[PDB]
Amino acid sequence: MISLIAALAVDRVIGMENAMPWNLPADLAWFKRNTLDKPVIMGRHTWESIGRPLPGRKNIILSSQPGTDDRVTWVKSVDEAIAACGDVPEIMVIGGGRVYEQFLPKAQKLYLTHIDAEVEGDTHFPDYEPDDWESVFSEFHDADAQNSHSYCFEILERR
Amino acid sequence: MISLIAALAVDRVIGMENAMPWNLPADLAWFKRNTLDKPVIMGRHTWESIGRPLPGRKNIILSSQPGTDDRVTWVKSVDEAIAACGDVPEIMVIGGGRVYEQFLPKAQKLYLTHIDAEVEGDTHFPDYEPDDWESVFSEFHDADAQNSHSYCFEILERR
Ligand SMILES: Nc1nc(=O)c2c([nH]1)NC[C@H](CCc1ccc(C(=O)N[C@@H](CCC(=O)O)C(=O)O)cc1)C2
Ligand SMILES: [Ca+2]
Ligand SMILES: [Cl-]
Ligand SMILES: [Cl-]
Repeated sequence: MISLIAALAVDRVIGMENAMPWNLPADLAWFKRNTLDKPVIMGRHTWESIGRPLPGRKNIILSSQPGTDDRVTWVKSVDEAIAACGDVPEIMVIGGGRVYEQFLPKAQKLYLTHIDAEVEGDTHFPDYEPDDWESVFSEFHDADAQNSHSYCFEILERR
Repeated sequence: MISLIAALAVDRVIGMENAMPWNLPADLAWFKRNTLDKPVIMGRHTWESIGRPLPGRKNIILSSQPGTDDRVTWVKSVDEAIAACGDVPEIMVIGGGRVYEQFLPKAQKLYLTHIDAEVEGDTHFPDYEPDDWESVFSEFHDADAQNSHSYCFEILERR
């Protein structure tokens, strides 16, 4: 099945012109825990942002342009991206906006990090219908010595 | 000689306990490049913020309470902290607020990172009369895909 994993600020802001104004090592630890050993599909902008390939995961870049790196798999279509994952139980889609939009309809589960930050965004997470999803796990945390803002983990399953 | 290194948001606000709302990896690289191979002195909250001994540096913690960990040197007073550094060219003071206050009088250099972020905070870096200090280096950088805000590195020398 396919899942989407994303961090959302208030109003579902997922991206800014520049780097997000928060420091959440615990959020990154949750993203790792939930994507390790799984294939991850991402757009080119998200890739360039990352820096390098995510260790221990098969990195798949969905883009219309030519691949610039031989350490990862470049695909031109959603179907292409999926086939490239092969036979696995779960496929994680990691953004950004456009990629999330394109895969939401096929998605069965959402792993979200709601962050308490009010920011002006460039891109937002597609709108999802709360009536259509079931919250199966939620966990609130306040900001602390290593995390700049308060955040909440949530996992939802399609009804 | 003694130097203090700090990251200041608008109005000289500095962290108190929770991590600051920004993400500036270029600033941590500057931090590292300037403290490596030198003794660093810090207070107890800074120490929780960091979360482990900084590698390649002699870690000195000034605090009135118990020395939890064995990997660093724990002192109860300024003089005690200084002594622990031994005979070296530069001692780096890394905060927090009170620690900065205690060492400023003795400081000969300041390494500051001015960040273009409006943050509500209780603490402020000690007021330094810019006239007793000579600004010897200043370099501005805009925010980008990896750094959430604009920042400006600056070195001041006490005259
Ligand atoms: N320039 C500057 N920026 C800051 O944010 C601070 C200061 N100074 N001085 C005080 C305090 C320091 C907090 C602080 C210091 C180091 C690391 C750290 O992880 N240091 C590594 C760098 C690792 C890296 O580049 O990720 C290091 O080895 O210095 C984190 C927090 C905060
Ligand atoms: Ca439930
Ligand atoms: Cl993208
Ligand atoms: Cl402190």
